[PDB]
Amino acid sequence: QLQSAIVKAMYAATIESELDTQSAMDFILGANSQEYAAAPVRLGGAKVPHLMPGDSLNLQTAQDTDNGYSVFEQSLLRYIAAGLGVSYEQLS
Amino acid sequence: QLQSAIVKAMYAATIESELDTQSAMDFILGANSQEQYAAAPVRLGGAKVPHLMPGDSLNLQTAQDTDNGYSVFEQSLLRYIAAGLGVSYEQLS
Amino acid sequence: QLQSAIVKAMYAATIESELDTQSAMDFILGANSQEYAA
Amino acid sequence: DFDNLFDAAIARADETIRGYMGTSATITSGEQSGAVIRGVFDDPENISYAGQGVRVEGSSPSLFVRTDEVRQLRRGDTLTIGEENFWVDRVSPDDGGSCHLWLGRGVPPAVNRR
Amino acid sequence: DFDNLFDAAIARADETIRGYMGTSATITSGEQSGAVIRGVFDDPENISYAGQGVRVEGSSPSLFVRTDEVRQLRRGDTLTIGEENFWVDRVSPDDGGSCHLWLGRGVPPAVNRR
Amino acid sequence: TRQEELAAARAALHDLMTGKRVATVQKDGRRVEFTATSVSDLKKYIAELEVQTGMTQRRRGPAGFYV
Amino acid sequence: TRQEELAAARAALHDLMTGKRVATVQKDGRRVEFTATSVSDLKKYIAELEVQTGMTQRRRGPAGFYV
Amino acid sequence: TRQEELAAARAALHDLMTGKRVATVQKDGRRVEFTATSVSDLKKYIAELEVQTGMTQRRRGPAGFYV
Amino acid sequence: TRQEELAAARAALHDLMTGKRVATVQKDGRRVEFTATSVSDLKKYIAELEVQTGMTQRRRGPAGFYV
Amino acid sequence: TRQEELAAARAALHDLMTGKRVATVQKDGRRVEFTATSVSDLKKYIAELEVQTGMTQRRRGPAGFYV
Amino acid sequence: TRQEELAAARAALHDLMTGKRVATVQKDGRRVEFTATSVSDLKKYIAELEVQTGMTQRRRGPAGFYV
Amino acid sequence: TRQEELAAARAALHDLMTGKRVATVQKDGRRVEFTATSVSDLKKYIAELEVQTGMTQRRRGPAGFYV
Amino acid sequence: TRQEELAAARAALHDLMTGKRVATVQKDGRRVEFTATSVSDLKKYIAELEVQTGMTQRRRGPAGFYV
Amino acid sequence: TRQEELAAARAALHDLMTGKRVATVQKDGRRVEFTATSVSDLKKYIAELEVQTGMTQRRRGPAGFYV
Amino acid sequence: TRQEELAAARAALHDLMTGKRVATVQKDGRRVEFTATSVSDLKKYIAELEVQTGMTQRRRGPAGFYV
Amino acid sequence: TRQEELAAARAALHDLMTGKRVATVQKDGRRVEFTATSVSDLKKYIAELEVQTGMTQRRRGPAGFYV
Amino acid sequence: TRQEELAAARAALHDLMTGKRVATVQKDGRRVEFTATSVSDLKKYIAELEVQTGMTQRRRGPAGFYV
Repeated sequence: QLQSAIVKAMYAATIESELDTQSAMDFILGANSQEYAAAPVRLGGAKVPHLMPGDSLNLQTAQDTDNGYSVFEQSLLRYIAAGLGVSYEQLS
Repeated sequence: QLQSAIVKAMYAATIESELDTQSAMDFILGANSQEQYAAAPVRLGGAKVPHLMPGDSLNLQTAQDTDNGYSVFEQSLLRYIAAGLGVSYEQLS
Repeated sequence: QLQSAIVKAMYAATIESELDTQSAMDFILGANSQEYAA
Repeated sequence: DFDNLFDAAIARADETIRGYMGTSATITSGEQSGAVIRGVFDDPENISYAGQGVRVEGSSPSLFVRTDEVRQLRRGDTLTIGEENFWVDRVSPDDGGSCHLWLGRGVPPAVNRR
Repeated sequence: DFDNLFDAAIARADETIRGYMGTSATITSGEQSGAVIRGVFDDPENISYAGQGVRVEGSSPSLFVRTDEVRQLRRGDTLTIGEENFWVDRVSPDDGGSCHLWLGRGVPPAVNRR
Repeated sequence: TRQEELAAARAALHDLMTGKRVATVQKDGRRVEFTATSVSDLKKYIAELEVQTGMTQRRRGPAGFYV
Repeated sequence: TRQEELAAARAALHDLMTGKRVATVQKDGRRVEFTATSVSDLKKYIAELEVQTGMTQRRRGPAGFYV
Repeated sequence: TRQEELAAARAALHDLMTGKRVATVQKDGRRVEFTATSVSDLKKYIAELEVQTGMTQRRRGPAGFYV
Repeated sequence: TRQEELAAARAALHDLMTGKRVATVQKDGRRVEFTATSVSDLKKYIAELEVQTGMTQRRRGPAGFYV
Repeated sequence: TRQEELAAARAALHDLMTGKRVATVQKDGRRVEFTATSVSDLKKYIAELEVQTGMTQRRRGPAGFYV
Repeated sequence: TRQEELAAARAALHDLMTGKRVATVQKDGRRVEFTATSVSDLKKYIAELEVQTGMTQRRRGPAGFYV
Repeated sequence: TRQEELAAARAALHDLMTGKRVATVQKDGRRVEFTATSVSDLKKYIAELEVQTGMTQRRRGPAGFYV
Repeated sequence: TRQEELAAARAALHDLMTGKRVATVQKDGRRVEFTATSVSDLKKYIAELEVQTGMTQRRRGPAGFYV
Repeated sequence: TRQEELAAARAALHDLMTGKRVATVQKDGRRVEFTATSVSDLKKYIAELEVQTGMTQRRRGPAGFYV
Repeated sequence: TRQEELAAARAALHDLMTGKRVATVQKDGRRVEFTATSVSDLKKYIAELEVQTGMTQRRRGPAGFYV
Repeated sequence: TRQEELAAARAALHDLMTGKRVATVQKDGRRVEFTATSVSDLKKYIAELEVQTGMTQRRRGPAGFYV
Repeated sequence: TRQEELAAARAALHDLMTGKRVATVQKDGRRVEFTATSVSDLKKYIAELEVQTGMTQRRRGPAGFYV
């Protein structure tokens, strides 16, 4: 679950464009191509890009990282504490 | 998660047009009037309403909840961690 | 987040019309064209 | 120019078809002398029997040039389709934007006018 | 290759129909001698009556050959459609990408030219 | 030559609008059929190509608000 | 030449409405057909170049309110 | 050999828009038919191979924001 | 010329209504076809163009409500 | 001349309903076809110009409610 | 004369149901194609045109519930 | 004449289902087609006139429920 | 020989784009029609076939983010 | 005349199923068209007309459960 | 007579699958076309008419579970 | 004989895939059109009749999971 | 004998892609057409019998993740 949350959070946006990816990131995600590692981008203020028809920037909505996993944990360590004989609140 | 929150809120809106970027951002957002690339900044004045012709559209991303759920997952992980370290959960967190 | 909030709240509404923009705001958003800045 | 609103369309169509299917042609002799035109060439087959049996296979070439260039072509002068040498025999009247050009082959036969 | 924009398409179509509809004709005699062409052959049926009743029913074969490989074919030489022996009678003029080969049957009759 | 095909496209819009956009023309034996486009995309093409031309103002920058 | 543009557009609208817009003609050897435009686009076209030309006011601004 | 490619594609766009893109031709036996592309994809192709070639800036980066 | 044109439009609407809106007419070799509109668009055209002329009203300012 | 208009429209409705609305008629070398209106709009037209004329009531106003 | 077209429309309904509603009749050189209507509209036509006629009871005023 | 009407409708249903509902006939210059009705409408019509006629019960009313 | 059909398909894409993709060609009873494909599929074909061949870099691995 | 009617219907179902349901049949000048029905409706016709006739049981009264 | 029914239906299925189901056949002046059924309905026909035969089982009851 | 139509259907699938699935064949005066299926259902038929044939393993029982 | 099947299918894909897949041929009485398959199924077929054959790896399995 930890790794899945990491992965789902480590993919925020997607760019789709006809033209080259370097120029696509230049014209959409700011880019610093004036200066492999693809291209880094400064984290400045809010940026609104202009895109020609056929391109799109999609913000991935991801998914809740704890969709009931906490309650499942509650039940599981309840069973564990039953097994070991110590109180559940002490163990968890 | 913090970087994802950074960049999900970074791109507030997008503009859809077949014109030049300078002209499109001038006619839809504004500014220009340069004294003498980096595109163009926009003055954050009052509320402004633009005008469009068919083929153009300004759409602002709703993004997603920054903490869609993170605090409870981190809560459980920190509970486990405090159990490991032998310190009370509340003291550690 | 502050910049995104101000930007998102700063655009309010939009209008679309193939008609001339000056007359478009004249005939929709009240305007004062009868009496650069727009 | 055409006071019809339809001959403009037919002229555009004639230009398009001549450009899309036609071939170049270099007229020689006549008042035009060295000049180049474009027309859709074709060569239908035709047979005749001059008696109990005489098979004379031949062709009846056509070019379909536009009428503006074909003016003052008369009939004596000749023409080359690339390498092949034909000679105009009959010129069809204007059909609205062009006219078929009837071609012979080889040297035109004499003049026999007077 | 051609000032055509169209004859290229008709040549591609000609190759397509030859491949999809045709037979591997093999030629003997003539300047071409041993050679192979892909020509679509048909045998329409024709009957003459002559006198009172002298029905001489026969066929008039054709091949629809491409002009480039069949130049200087002449007329006196023979041909073989697989296991059957024919002989060309006349060659139609090129329509743009090919021509119809008119075929006889059996030995060509003499030459009778001098 | 932006003026030339600008005027050409404007005239094309006009005569397509009323009645004169010829679709197919056929004299006996010789026929052609020019393709046809919608009017909306033609209008967008006209707009973008005139704004690209150095012709006069046709757009304004959003709209301010004041009390 | 905007005024006669308006006049021709109004005409073509009138002929299209009743019966008098011709889609095609045929003359036993010569036929033509014109692309037919929808009525809605023609009405927007006429309205746009009607408001764009120098003819008088037709539509005013937004409606106020008072008690 | 992209510049003349740009010129040819732009010209084809222009003929398509006004009246001059031919779909079929025919002369009493010899006829050809051309597949007709739409307008949207053709403008996308124009933009793509225009930015790809040595053509200068046409679209810049995202818009900044300041108070 | 608006009154008689309105009368002609009304007559055309009735003619389309019953049976008489001719679509295509053909003789030996000679034929034409007139483009056909819907009935709703012609109806609203009759409506607001009759409204725009000075003939007697058919609309009233919303409605009141009293106890 | 509204009454004969009502009569003609009601007739045309009746012929359209059963079998007697001719979409097209063709003698050798001379054919015509009329645009076929639907039936729902025909009934709406019937009702509209039926109530508009001076003939008697056909529909009344809302409906009361009492205990 | 309500009985007349009542019977005519009922007979036409049955005729269209079984096999016999002619839509196109063609002698050599003389073709006539009548228009066609969906069955539901004809059934309605029957319904209201007979209820308007002084035909017998065929409807009832809702339905009461009692214990 | 309900009984033979029902008989004819049942027969027409039978021919429609298997193979014997003729859409059109043509004798070298003498052609005629009939409008085709969907099977659903035909069964609705046959059921309606079947229960309308005086023949016996086919469908009964609701359904009881006893423990 | 990947560069060969890479160039061939690029030329085919351009040829379809402007005007020249022949669909059907006919001459005096010798007619051949070629099937046509949408431009999008041809574009994707160009894409991954030029990726498969040793053609230069045109894609980068996502994009980093840094303050 | 019911059992053999069912037999004919079943034969027609199989006939349409394999390949042999004739749609149209044409001789020189003489041709007729038989309308076609979807297989589903023919199947339902077979099913409930078989149920209606005295053919043996093929339906069971729901289904009960027991531990 | 259902085993040969199985054989005929399966052979028709195979023929339609590969290439060998004839939609229509035309000798000079004599042509007939057959209504073409789909694939899915034919497979349901196959299944329904093979289960009703005495040939061995092909499908079995529901599957249970056990730890 | 399952291998026989297995091979036949596989060959037919490949044949249709490349270019050579004949749809209609017409000599002068003698034409015939074979009905055409989709490709998906052909694949399902291939798979089902292959597994029914005692051909080797191609499907495995789900998939286990071990830490 | 899958390798040449791969080669033929890949070829046919190429000809369909650029310009050279034939749908109809005709020789003034000797004509024949082939069914056309969509490009998506072509690439699916290519991929399926490409991975199934003995040629090398083209696609690997999942994707690991590490810090």
